[PDB]
Amino acid sequence: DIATLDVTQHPYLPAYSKTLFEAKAAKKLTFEEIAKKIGRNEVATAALFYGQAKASPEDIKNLSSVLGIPVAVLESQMSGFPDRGRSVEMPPKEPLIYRLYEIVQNYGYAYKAVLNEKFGDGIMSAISFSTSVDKETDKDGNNWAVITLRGKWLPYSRF
Amino acid sequence: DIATLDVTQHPYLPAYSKTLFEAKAAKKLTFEEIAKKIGRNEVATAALFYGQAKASPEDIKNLSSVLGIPVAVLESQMSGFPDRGRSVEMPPKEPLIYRLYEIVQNYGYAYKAVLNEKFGDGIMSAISFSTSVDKETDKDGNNWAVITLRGKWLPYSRF
Amino acid sequence: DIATLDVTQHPYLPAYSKTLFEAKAAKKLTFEEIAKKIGRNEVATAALFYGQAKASPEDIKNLSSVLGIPVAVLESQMSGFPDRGRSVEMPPKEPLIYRLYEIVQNYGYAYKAVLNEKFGDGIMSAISFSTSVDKETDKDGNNWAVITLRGKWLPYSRF
Amino acid sequence: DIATLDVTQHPYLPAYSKTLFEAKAAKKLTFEEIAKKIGRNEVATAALFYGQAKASPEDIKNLSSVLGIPVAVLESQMSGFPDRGRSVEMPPKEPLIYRLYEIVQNYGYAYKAVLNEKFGDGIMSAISFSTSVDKETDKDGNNWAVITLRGKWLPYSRF
Amino acid sequence: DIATLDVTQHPYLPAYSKTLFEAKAAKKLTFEEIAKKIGRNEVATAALFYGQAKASPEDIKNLSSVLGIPVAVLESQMSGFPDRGRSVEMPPKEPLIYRLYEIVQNYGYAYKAVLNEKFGDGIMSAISFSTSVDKETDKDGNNWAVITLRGKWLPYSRF
Amino acid sequence: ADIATLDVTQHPYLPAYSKTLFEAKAAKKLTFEEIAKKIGRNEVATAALFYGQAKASPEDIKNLSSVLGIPVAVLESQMSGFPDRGRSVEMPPKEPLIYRLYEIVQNYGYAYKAVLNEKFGDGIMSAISFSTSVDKETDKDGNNWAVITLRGKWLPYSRF
Amino acid sequence: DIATLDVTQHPYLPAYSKTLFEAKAAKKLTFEEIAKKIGRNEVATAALFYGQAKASPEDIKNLSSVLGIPVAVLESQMSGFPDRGRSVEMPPKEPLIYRLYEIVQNYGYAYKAVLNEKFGDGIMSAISFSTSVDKETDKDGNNWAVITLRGKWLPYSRF
Amino acid sequence: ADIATLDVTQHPYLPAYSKTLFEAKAAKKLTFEEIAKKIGRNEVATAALFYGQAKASPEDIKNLSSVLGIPVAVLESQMSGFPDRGRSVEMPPKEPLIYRLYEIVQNYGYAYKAVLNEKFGDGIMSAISFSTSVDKETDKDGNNWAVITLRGKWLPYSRF
Amino acid sequence: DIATLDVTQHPYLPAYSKTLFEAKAAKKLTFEEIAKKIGRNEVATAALFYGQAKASPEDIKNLSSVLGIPVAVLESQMSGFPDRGRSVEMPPKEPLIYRLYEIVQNYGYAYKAVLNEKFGDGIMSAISFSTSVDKETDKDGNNWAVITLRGKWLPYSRF
Amino acid sequence: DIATLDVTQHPYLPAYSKTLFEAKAAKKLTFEEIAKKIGRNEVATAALFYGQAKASPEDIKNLSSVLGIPVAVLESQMSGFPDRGRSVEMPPKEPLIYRLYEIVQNYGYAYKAVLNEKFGDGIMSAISFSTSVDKETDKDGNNWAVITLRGKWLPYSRF
Repeated sequence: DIATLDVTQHPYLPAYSKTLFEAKAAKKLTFEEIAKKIGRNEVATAALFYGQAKASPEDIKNLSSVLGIPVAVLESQMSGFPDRGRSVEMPPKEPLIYRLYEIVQNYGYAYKAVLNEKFGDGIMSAISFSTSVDKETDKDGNNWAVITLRGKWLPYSRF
Repeated sequence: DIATLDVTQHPYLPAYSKTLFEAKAAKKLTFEEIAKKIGRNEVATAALFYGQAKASPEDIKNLSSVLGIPVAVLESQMSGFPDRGRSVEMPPKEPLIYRLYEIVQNYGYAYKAVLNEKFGDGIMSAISFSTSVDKETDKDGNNWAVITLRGKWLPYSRF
Repeated sequence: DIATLDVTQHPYLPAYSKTLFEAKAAKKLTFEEIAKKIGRNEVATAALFYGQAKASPEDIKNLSSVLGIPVAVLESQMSGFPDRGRSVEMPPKEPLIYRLYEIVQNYGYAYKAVLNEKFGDGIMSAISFSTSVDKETDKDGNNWAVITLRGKWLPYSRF
Repeated sequence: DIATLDVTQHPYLPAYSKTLFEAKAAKKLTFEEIAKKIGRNEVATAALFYGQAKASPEDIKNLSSVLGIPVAVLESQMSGFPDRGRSVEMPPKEPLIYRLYEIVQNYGYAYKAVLNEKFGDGIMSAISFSTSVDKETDKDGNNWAVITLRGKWLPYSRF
Repeated sequence: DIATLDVTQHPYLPAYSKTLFEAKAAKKLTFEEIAKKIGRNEVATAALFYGQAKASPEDIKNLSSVLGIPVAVLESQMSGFPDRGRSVEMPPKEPLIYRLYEIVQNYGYAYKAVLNEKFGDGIMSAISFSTSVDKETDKDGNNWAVITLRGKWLPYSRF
Repeated sequence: ADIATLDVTQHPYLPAYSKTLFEAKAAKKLTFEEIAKKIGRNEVATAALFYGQAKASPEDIKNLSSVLGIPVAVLESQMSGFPDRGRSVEMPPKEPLIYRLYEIVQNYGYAYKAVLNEKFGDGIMSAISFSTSVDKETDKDGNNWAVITLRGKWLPYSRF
Repeated sequence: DIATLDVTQHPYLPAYSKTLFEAKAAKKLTFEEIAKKIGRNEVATAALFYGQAKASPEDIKNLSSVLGIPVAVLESQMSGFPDRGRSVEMPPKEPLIYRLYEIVQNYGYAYKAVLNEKFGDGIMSAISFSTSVDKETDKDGNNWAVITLRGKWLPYSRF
Repeated sequence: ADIATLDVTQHPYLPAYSKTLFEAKAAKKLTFEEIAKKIGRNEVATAALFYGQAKASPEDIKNLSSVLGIPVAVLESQMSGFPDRGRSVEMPPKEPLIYRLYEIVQNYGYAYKAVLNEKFGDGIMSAISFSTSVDKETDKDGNNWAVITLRGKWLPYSRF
Repeated sequence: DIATLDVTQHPYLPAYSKTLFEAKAAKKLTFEEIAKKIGRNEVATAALFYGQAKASPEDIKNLSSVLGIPVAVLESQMSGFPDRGRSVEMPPKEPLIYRLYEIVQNYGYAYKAVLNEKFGDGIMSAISFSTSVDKETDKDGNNWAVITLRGKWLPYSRF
Repeated sequence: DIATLDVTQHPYLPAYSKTLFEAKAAKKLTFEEIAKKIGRNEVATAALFYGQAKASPEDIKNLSSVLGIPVAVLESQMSGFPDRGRSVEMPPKEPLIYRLYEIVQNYGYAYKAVLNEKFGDGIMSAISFSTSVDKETDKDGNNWAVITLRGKWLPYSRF
């Protein structure tokens, strides 16, 4: 049971999102398999499919191969640079993504306070950054999602 | 350099937020020490101070002792249940917090797709949930903040 | 008189909402009947028609046969995972749905207080959850609608 | 462990909300107890404390005696007619109340379709209406909250 | 000079609004004439054309006859239940409609206060309701529009 | 017995005189019917004035002082100047009764426009050169209905 | 350099806007020449092109003649009544238009106070109204744009 | 005799000096016409200043002190610095008179742009290098009309 | 690696935006080369491509020639006056642009104070205005982007 | 003529903004002077007064001295970390600040294009960043405001 895309309900994504997701659906591939094939993490590979990351030339050749899309089709639809941020309309209505938003809402200042006392005045980068999703089962049989955010600490300049 | 609160700029927190923070600032206490005193994680303790968590009866006694605030004051001001979600006006303006929001915006559907392929149709709980902040220094000497989200997977029911 | 869908006035539903509802109108089926044939409740069945639930493999088969739609059409249209939340533009403008919104608005803190006193600090899940609609005619011949919401109580973690 | 109010974080409730809850907190009363004394349902009683219902003359004498508030103070503050709808800032930020909102959002059209097929063109009233909260414990020791909405069906007129 | 519709500028109406309005234009009919033929009031009839009312089986027949649209086209386009509320983007931009909104704004609490003193705690229904438009010409020769709203008084239940 | 009141803790951004007028209304247990009869303005208009949405004439000020027991100099100062209408209802209206009127506008707006366009041409019904009232109707069955009448001057668009 | 319209960038204008503007572009006509031909001011004439005015039967004939569009085609597209207010998305993003909005913002209460002192309690009509644009060139040869607003004074009724 | 006044209970986020000026304006029964003539600015401009929407020159401060009877030292400390324009009107305007001006921008905006574009080219009419006035005409049928004139400097977009 | 446009994700640009970018993409041209060819600044050139500047008759000729587009296509698509301001939905969601908005957010009043103290009461024009982007490489080999805003000082008039 | 603050019109600044600005007005200090005393630029120094920067310990001693405020008052009011982003309500209403917002709107995608072609996929940092304001005079005697943004280029990571 694999993630698919229906652009009837999901506007403003790049044309290649449809192209990639349609080939993904035809071949019944998971993002884990595609990720492995392109040498990028699962989340980043899915982010790429939603228009939220940039395909290197190697990614383009690797996707063409595993998805069965001719390279020239990807080179022309996946050219230039990502125009990030249109995939999620805020505030999020999708329940799973809403919970992530809720976490920011209820822990924002808590995270800021802790980060500030650990690092000082600055931010955790969302650019010089990686993230991953893991699945875990505990001893009682409960399942847990573990999302890790790892971003570079950037102090505010002094000028 | 410790985290503090000025309610002139930060409205709609509980009255206890000012009472707790004023006392944190006057004792020059870090959230690390307060968290260790109360047996709760740093983020959670910070969250409590911003009105975003509930103090147990033991938390009240322990906060009273380390902050030098009489127990009867905390009991009255920290009674009832938290009314979460007013501390961050959306979209966030504060840069640090904004970066976390941007993460949800740019990765939301990537996260969903990966989580759906690993767990099926459902959510990661923001309720049955924990989070932590850690610091990593890499071999190159640069600092990284690592924020971990860990929430129970809930499938949608069939009914 | 049965419920139908006109996508001219109702955007951002999946393509399959159109496919399903046109077959429903063509056969003159009610949701009560469709529901008995898939093994899901009336409300859930209608939520699935509006893109707000996921069809199991058996749902797709049983829908295929009650609606007269080729199994392969529903398998490509109803693949992957729902992207819930787009079917109602908030605040709701349709009067009936608006009343449910108004109830949230006028009772939401009341519910919270009562739930908090009965269960503690937590939520009633909307994921591990079910709902029904029933009709009652009272002693005096007046009709009432009865919506039941049944959600799992989730306490906040201590961490 | 009872519900309390801190108007610092919860603006635009009537003055009597503060008077009622301060007495409630001082006497350590539950809404269950207060409701029993005034002969009203628990939810309706809590609604009344948030300025979302009107107290009859008997409700005022009874609230006055159970809460130990001089009856003439309540008479001056609880006069007139409620000005409902200000207690919940939309969309709701408090997580418990948000889930009720998300329900409306994900089930709105579903409820409308089922209700239309059972009653015709009209609404479930939110005025000629009652509601309740019950606790169920299923055979596996898991708690569920059950919220019942019961509103009069009103058909649209023909004119 | 009769009312027309151009969907180029008015989105989110049902497909049927175009069909009715095109036939209305083809036969140069006024809403007065159509209303008389279907036995409904002018305002109701116009609302119907904008997707804001339900056509009874008799209305569908009479509409077909007076507009020259085959009864089968109308039955298929006008099936199901109205999804009211999308015709006017709020706040209204069309000046005539804006003035109605300015009245609600400037008189809303006035109407409530006077309604409340006359009827008690409740609402005037917009469901169990009728409305008309009349033209008065005074003795100085000035024309006045008179809009009447007639709604059933509904008191809040005691529960 | 049961009269309209104002609690400014829940209702911000009204003129200071709204509080003053409404507190004297409450003390004296007056209805808007009675106050209207004293000042010579209709019930709805009177209530509107109290919510900051109308301008008291010099006679209004004297008559409100009299009927309300407020010294004239106090109304004179508090009710000087010109109303700044539009702040009493935060849009969209949250109060159910008021929301119902907004719902009417929402669901009948274009129907009204179409009917008024066919009877009067291109223009508007004025909300300025305008009156309104509330009546009660009890039908044969004993059911109670509220009847709100909107009476506004027809203004055609100019031609230039 | 004449004004033209590109509907790719400017949605929700009536279909006739395109029709008129395409002819305007084809014949290289200014709004001055068209205005002169129809016997209306330039601003009015442009307003009409943007769907914000109603053409009389003579306007239709004159437009037809000057633009080379058959009378019947224009009549079929320009009948009924204007549905004003959709051409400018608020707040305006186009800089020229934004400056007029800023004028309203920074002079609104000023204008109201001066109008109130001159005329009393009321409004300047935007309906019984006309407007023009003129060009002045001063001593140093700078151009100034003069916009004149002339609207009927309407006092609030006493009722 | 019926003069504009201000009640800050209902009108937030104006500078402290708005209340100072308007309270003195009310105490002396001054019109903006009279204040404006005393300070040598336009009536509109003078009202805009009272709403915190303009800057008083040092001469303005002296002349306001004198005509309003407020000590010069008070006005200097309150009226110091630079205006922070644009807080006086919550958008969209709910005040009806102000709303009509907003509806004019809405309904005429692209018309004004087209006509301006054809007369002047690619550019704006400034709202900074700008003046405005209010005048009253009375037509042959005794109807009154408000005439608002906006006069702004044309600025072409640069070529770079 | 050049900037391209995909209108699937970027609505409400003029028709010519697509025409110009498609040609830029097919010839693999940078904005620096196009800018050099038409004698305009790089930033100004890219702004023209997104519909935010006016092409002179020479620009239309030079663009047509360097891009390999029929001059008559550009003459007609690039007619009229720009309707600036639709290319960025506010608040910006694209991270790079968002940083510019955050700068305005965090330094706006600081800029205002410093500009006021150096020039008096007025604005920096965004109309008599130029801007540029430059790359700086420091001693440690870190790259910096330097954006210069150069606008005419316009004092407020005295009237 | 120096910049001052009136908190009556400017809410949500830290308490220290009032304290610093009032001292500034009492001493008739310009930001240029205060900046030179603390060893930061004018813009940074003004940002500090509006709550948008953090004072170092030397800044506090220097501010105290040039402004005449007891070091101890500044130490308690200026403790902790800035909570940036509240000083400007978006979109900006103040005309000067609005023009900067209008530049972001009209040049946002242009900057992004040119930045992308010069640096690749990334952002200009607003954290690792400085900015200045300069006054310039041209050949003709015209005054120009020059705002420089200098931010660190951050590429998106590959993960």
